[PDB]
Amino acid sequence: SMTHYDVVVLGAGPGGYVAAIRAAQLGLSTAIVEPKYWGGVCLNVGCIPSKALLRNAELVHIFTKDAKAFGISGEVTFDYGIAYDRSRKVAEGRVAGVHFLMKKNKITEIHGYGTFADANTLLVDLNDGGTESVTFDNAIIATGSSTRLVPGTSLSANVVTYEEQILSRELPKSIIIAGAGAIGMEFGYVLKNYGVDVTIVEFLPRALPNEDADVSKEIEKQFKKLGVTILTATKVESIADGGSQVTVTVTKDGVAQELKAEKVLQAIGFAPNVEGYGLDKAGVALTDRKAIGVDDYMRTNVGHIYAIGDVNGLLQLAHVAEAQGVVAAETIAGAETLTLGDHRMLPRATFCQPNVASFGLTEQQARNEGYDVVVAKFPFTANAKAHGVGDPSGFVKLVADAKHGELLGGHLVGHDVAELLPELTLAQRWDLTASELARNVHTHPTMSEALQECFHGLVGHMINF
Amino acid sequence: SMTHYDVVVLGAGPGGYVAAIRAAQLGLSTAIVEPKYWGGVCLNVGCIPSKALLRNAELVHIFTKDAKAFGISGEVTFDYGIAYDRSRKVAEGRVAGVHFLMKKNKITEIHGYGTFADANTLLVDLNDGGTESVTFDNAIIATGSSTRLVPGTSLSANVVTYEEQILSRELPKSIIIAGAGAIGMEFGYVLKNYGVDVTIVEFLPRALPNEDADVSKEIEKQFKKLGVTILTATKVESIADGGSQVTVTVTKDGVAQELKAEKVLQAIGFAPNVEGYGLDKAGVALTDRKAIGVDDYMRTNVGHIYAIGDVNGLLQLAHVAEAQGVVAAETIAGAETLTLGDHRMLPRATFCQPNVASFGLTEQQARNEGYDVVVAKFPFTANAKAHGVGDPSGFVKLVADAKHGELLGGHLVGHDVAELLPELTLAQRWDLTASELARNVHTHPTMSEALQECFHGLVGHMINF
Ligand SMILES: Cc1cc2nc3c(=O)[nH]c(=O)nc-3n(C[C@H](O)[C@H](O)[C@H](O)COP(=O)(O)OP(=O)(O)OC[C@H]3O[C@@H](n4cnc5c(N)ncnc54)[C@H](O)[C@@H]3O)c2cc1C
Ligand SMILES: Cc1cc2nc3c(=O)[nH]c(=O)nc-3n(C[C@H](O)[C@H](O)[C@H](O)COP(=O)(O)OP(=O)(O)OC[C@H]3O[C@@H](n4cnc5c(N)ncnc54)[C@H](O)[C@@H]3O)c2cc1C
Ligand SMILES: COc1ccc(NC(=O)CN(C)S(=O)(=O)c2cc(Br)cnc2N)cc1
Ligand SMILES: COc1ccc(NC(=O)CN(C)S(=O)(=O)c2cc(Br)cnc2N)cc1
Repeated sequence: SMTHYDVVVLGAGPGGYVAAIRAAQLGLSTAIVEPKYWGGVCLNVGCIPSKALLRNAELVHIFTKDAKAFGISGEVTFDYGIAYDRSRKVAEGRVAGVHFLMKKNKITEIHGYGTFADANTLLVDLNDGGTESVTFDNAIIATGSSTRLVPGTSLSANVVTYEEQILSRELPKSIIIAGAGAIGMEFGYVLKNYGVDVTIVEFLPRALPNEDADVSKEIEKQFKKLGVTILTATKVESIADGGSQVTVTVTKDGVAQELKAEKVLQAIGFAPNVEGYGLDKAGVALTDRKAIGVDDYMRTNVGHIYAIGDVNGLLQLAHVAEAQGVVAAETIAGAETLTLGDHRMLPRATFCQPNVASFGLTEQQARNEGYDVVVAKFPFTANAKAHGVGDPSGFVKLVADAKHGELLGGHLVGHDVAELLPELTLAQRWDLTASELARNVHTHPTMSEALQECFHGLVGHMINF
Repeated sequence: SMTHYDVVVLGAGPGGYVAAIRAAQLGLSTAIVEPKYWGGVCLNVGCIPSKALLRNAELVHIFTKDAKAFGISGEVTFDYGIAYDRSRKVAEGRVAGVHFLMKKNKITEIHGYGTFADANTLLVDLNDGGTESVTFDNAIIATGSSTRLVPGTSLSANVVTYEEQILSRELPKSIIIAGAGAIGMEFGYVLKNYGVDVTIVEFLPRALPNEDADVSKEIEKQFKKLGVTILTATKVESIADGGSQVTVTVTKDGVAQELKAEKVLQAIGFAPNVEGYGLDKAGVALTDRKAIGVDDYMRTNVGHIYAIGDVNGLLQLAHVAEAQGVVAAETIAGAETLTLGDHRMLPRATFCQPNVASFGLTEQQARNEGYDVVVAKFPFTANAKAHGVGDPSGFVKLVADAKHGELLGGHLVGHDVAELLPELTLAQRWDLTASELARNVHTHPTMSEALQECFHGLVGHMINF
């Protein structure tokens, strides 16, 4: 078969399927090509099921640590197999949801793997073995990324990516997680709570090393108290799968040590999917770090080909991929659009308990860049609902420029603080300062009141602390 | 014993103690008079302990009724006695915090009950037995409110207000609650989850009658499945306490009906405390509904006397009282401030599960007032986080004026949606439109994403529904 579309989308993750919806809304005939995962990594083996598992693990944590406090009597047991099953039900529901949205928007689904032949044509190897050719006026590449392996190591039966681990109904006795980013922590949290022995190795001197140092310290303390072992400033040298166990050679301070465990999880980063589908034929240029290069409108060096989501390596998160997809489709149609701006300002979160949530500049980053830095910090031990909820740990930390009280960054750790970010990002985007923000009344009692107190701290004096 | 202060606050609830802090920060020498409740109703027997109890009740529901879904096994029971005990610790902890804040801000605590003798003099019956006269330049009345009883009814052994009820360690077999406001629904939710059979009697034809109609219906549906009986359009006309049971005569037109239970809770509302402390001798005028009259700066008819919090009847919530206290103290100091404005725009929430949270106008209010009304509604069944957490019910409903996309109201029901209001009220308070709100990128996966979907809905079309 041969057909022509205004827009063809490569990949059906949050980037692609949203970009496709948006193009269809703006009146463009749209097709979307995907061989495996509708809803991409996020809906099938990423954000969606993992958040279901973390919820289960939180309930375990609540019991095994706070049963006495909440007046719980009983020997209560938690089957991981049921946590697993529920994670699959939840993923399956949303994937079906994607299909509903494609149909609602009259978007043509093409089930196969797509490869550029020219800058205007796409060769698709269909899953049933056949072929079809799609010619397009515009293409939106949303092919995502794949796991980056520790150099010189490989995958095997007991050395896995997020993908094999998140799909395991059965659980290992012990695991070593390479990398202490968002995904490494979240997996560490779920597995430990469910009885697995967990060791996490990070090369940089901090867990969650992109976060504010005050946040890294807080989350490390919580994990050590949970019983997870975190090795920082430590380099994975080699990984040996001996069947009955995995042997991980590790160096710190010029001292090699061996760590053993049943399994090893590789979670040190994600490399953009860029090879094997004809970017060269299309004339699309890569960056130094082998991501697809793009301007502020997600346009590649080829005027009519766009690149959105993890494949551009700018900030590998689903909400980013969604927003870039919307940018790309509006630019194609000629519709009114706004670029995302500096991606450092975009919000980010980790969903273990305590939650981690942030946007913009850390305290130290702000000082290093020449700002007149003001900082306000409010511990959740001074918040009424945090005590009411049983988790007074953590804090809200804002950093601003003193001249006008403009927000440069927000850094939160505590119970479900991921939900508290939008007031901040809204303020940052539309130039609302601490002084305007301090005049927004917050409902009592919520965790959100800690935001109000920080706003006050920036302009002068906190009340409740 | 004589003494003098620039400002004397009467009452130490949220309104009083925050007013005193803000006054201290502004250089004014400050005293605060309170005989029983430091932190007032809110911290001692109101918001704070009740939120702890609701947390406990939430966990009861999950560990019993949702046990199988979460793979929870074993025989498990919850002791309400421990839920009570924890609520008391949480309360005393916050009450302690109030004393520290007084001490930090150099506020003089007067322990006793104050009565006005004139417009500039206050007589205090001290708890230690003595007395002392206090003279002042500015007074801030923050004397709170008291439960209003169903007309022609009486408190007794088995007919209580929130105060006796929340301080009970043991539970009754049955209870009838008069009033389907926030306090009634919250006691309804706690007690039902702990196995009490609960009946709620509301005179108006809806539960939570001040919310949007869609919200009232949804929460009624939720309470029904919980096993709470709600009787709407129903007038309580007599309560007879037989010692071993209580007889409630009820009228759902045009017929009388008898309801029986071990206890009855009166929760139909609150009347400002304006009697027995010399308001007449200071020349402080009362409104029609017997609240203390005030202007937009909380000034009474006596220029140097202010009334904040529940005593002015404007909106009986803790965050409102705090906010008014700041306005009062700031106006007194000759400091910059901003009046709260139309109190309908202030946020409010009910903290059962699912939460109810709202601000501004209901849809039908906006239509009646001649707005060109746009309404966008997003259900949480289409939200990833909601499924992952195990509570996909409820929705987010926004209403706006079609001219510029200005928000008029927001109305949320669902898991912990109280935390989602800040973005919305900041937008309304600074005239940010739906178009600008739609560009604020929300972290995935969060309940907060439901907001972003609604913003897009107000602008044109939603993506994920
Ligand atoms: C365990 C885990 C947890 C995560 N949790 C979160 C979280 O909580 N919050 C968050 O924001 N992010 C989270 N992420 C990240 C998130 O998964 C990604 O940001 C997101 O999936 C990116 O969307 P995408 O469309 O850009 O790429 P993808 O989601 O990977 O979708 C890309 C798709 O393109 C397809 N494709 C590739 N090549 C071709 C081709 N030649 N032809 C056709 N199709 C092709 C692939 O099959 C794939 O389905 C998590 C990731 C993992 C691994
Ligand atoms: C069960 C329950 C749950 C609630 N939950 C919430 C909630 O979740 N969120 C929310 O926002 N609100 C909630 N409220 C309402 C909230 O408690 C009140 O709005 C708030 O306490 C008002 O603060 P206030 O300072 O204005 O008055 P108060 O809190 O009542 O404090 C007033 C104080 O003044 C003192 N006083 C009175 N007369 C004198 C005098 N002559 N001399 C000296 N002192 C005097 C009293 O002793 C009292 O301590 C709840 C109320 C109840 C009953
Ligand atoms: C009426 O039928 C339906 C079926 C499905 C939907 N919508 C969805 O399922 C919705 N997404 C698929 S989603 O998984 O929740 C999601 C994914 C991402 Br990435 C961002 N936001 C959402 N809401 C709406 C309506
Ligand atoms: C150093 O010791 C402390 C500990 C805690 C505090 N602050 C508090 O306890 C704080 N309030 C008493 S509170 O109950 O939480 C509260 C009540 C109201 Br009304 C609004 N906001 C808050 N935070 C101060 C000092």
